[PDB]
Amino acid sequence: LSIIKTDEHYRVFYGVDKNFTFIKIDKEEANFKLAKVTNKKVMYENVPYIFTNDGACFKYCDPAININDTVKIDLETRLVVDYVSFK
Amino acid sequence: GINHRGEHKRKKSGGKSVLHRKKRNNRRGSQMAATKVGSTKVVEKRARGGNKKYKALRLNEGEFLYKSGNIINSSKIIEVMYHPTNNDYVRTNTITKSSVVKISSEGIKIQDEEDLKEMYEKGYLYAVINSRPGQVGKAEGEILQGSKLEFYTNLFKK
Amino acid sequence: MKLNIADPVNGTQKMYEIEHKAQLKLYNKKIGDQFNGDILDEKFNGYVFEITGGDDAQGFPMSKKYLTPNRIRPLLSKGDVGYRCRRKGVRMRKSVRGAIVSEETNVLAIIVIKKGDNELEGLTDRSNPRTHLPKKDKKLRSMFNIPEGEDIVTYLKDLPNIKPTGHIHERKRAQKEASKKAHAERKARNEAQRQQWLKTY
RNA sequence: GUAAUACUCACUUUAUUUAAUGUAUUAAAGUAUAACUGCGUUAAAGUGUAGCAUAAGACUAUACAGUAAGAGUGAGACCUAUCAGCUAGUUGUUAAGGUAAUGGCUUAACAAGGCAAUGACGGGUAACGGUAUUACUUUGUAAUAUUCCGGAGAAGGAGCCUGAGAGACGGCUACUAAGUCUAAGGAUUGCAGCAGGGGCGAAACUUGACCUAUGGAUUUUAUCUGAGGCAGUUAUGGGAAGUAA
Ligand SMILES: [Mg+2]
Ligand SMILES: [Mg+2]
Ligand SMILES: [Mg+2]
Ligand SMILES: [Mg+2]
Ligand SMILES: [Mg+2]
Ligand SMILES: [Mg+2]
Ligand SMILES: [Mg+2]
Ligand SMILES: [Mg+2]
Ligand SMILES: [Mg+2]
Ligand SMILES: [Mg+2]
Repeated sequence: LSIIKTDEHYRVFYGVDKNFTFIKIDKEEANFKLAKVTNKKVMYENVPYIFTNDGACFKYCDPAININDTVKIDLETRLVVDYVSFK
Repeated sequence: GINHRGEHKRKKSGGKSVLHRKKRNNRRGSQMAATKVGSTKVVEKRARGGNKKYKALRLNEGEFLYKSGNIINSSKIIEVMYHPTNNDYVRTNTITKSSVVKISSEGIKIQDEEDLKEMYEKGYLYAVINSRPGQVGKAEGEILQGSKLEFYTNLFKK
Repeated sequence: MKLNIADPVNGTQKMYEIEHKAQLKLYNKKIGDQFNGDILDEKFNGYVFEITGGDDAQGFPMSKKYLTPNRIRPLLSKGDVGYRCRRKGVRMRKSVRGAIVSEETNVLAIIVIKKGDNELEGLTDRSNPRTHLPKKDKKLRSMFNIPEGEDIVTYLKDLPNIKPTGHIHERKRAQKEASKKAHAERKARNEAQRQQWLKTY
């Protein structure tokens, strides 16, 4: 989340004692976003698809991305940019 | 009106049962719609959360499939020959699932087989329904060929 | 009974009173049947009249489709004669009157079909002017033949102001074409990705 | 009211439905009734006939997440032998109808199965189940209307419309028990919602002010809110203290 005024950006994940925290980050980290694949199948008219945790659908990605690997969402063009495999 | 609950029946041991709540709307039933033969007629239903159902009161010109040549063509419906559970439906002419009938062979183009040839001189052929008429709203089925014809014809009226 | 009459071509309605010996002539007549006005009075010669409604002595209205002389209590719903609804799908019982006319009818609603010999001084003489105009521009342009589509302006040039509705239906018709512009370019973008996606693989 | 079908815990639902939410795919001239104007009706409660009357409106389909709910399997739970045999849609097979869905859930045909001293079948309860929380303790007992989660009912019974979701009761229909208004033709009511009165008893409070704070009603900064706060009456209990040095 961010404010358009004052250029303040935060990433939301848990602290250490099971509580919500907000950590100020940089504008180079303010672009992208991380998520994790849960399911993948081919839809109508022979188009591949990859389903993430939040419910976004993505097509025509790299075939080296498997069911459990994580992705990197650009958040502005809504395109899969980078992935990290699971090992 | 008609419920499908299970709270009224006896136990496994045979003792009586007791109720504690009134009738719910979740388990709700309807009466039997017997599909006859005549001029065509379709009414609509309303089910839980939209999802419209179609019921057919009087049905005519059902669709059937030829198994050997693999084409589909329409025919008329004349008579019913056999019904499995209740044998009174044959005198009232009601069409349900898996009940064999007698159809016109006008538009059908048959191959030359030994068994179908003698009925093909007349107008009639045989078919068996495979769809739920009261809930889908239209009949579809297969044409009897081969040893499947040998099984049903022992059960005919004679 | 006192009769209520109205003029459809003039827009005037009035009430009148009958002698008792003409009241027995009107017995056993279904709502919706015409009759000649000679049997009612000498003043009403040459008049054609038709019954369309009436009330009871206790105020209960008469229905059209029940075909009985006496009172009935059916389960009315929305839109029938006798029940004005305030919720949705909520139907209840009331009390109405049947169609055929007997001695318990109190008033009668009578339409005028054909004018007789003599003119009525309050009913047939004066005309009452109309009050409202259509808002739709297509039937507004047919009555006033103006081609340049200045509906309020040429009416001001004709000069009771009328507000047309051509602006409202133009607004959603513009928004309906707004979707087709943005939707079509979406189909170009995925296809440029698709042909690019199959170049590597 | 219900001794378990309700509740708690561990599993299944490829056997199922979901308005408002998120990300995506697809498609795109003609036709009523109100408010208005004008004639009326009845003790009341409500209702009628006209002006070719006259407005806005109505005549895309699916996926996957996400919330919500339905349906199953197994195990646990008070007293009684002056309650020892019980069960006939009861147990099973085939087939069909119906439901959003599995299933004797209902109906034809056939067969004789199913449960019990490890307590079946009966009878009683001055019996809503767990839980936060109190006591007393050497492997644990007893209370738990009271905080919170879950289930059932709106005088007693039954039936149904609208709707994504009601067998709804500050929604409708009928019967039974109690009534109230009237010009005698008819019309009408459900305080186990907040105050308050009557009866019953040994036994339990103001016919009070208000959207300040926490929330709900499809964006809730000004609309509504007897939900919820703020004050008055009472030896219901627990604290920090007085009546001297
Ligand atoms: Mg009108
Ligand atoms: Mg039977
Ligand atoms: Mg308890
Ligand atoms: Mg009471
Ligand atoms: Mg309620
Ligand atoms: Mg209820
Ligand atoms: Mg009820
Ligand atoms: Mg009440
Ligand atoms: Mg009270
Ligand atoms: Mg007391």
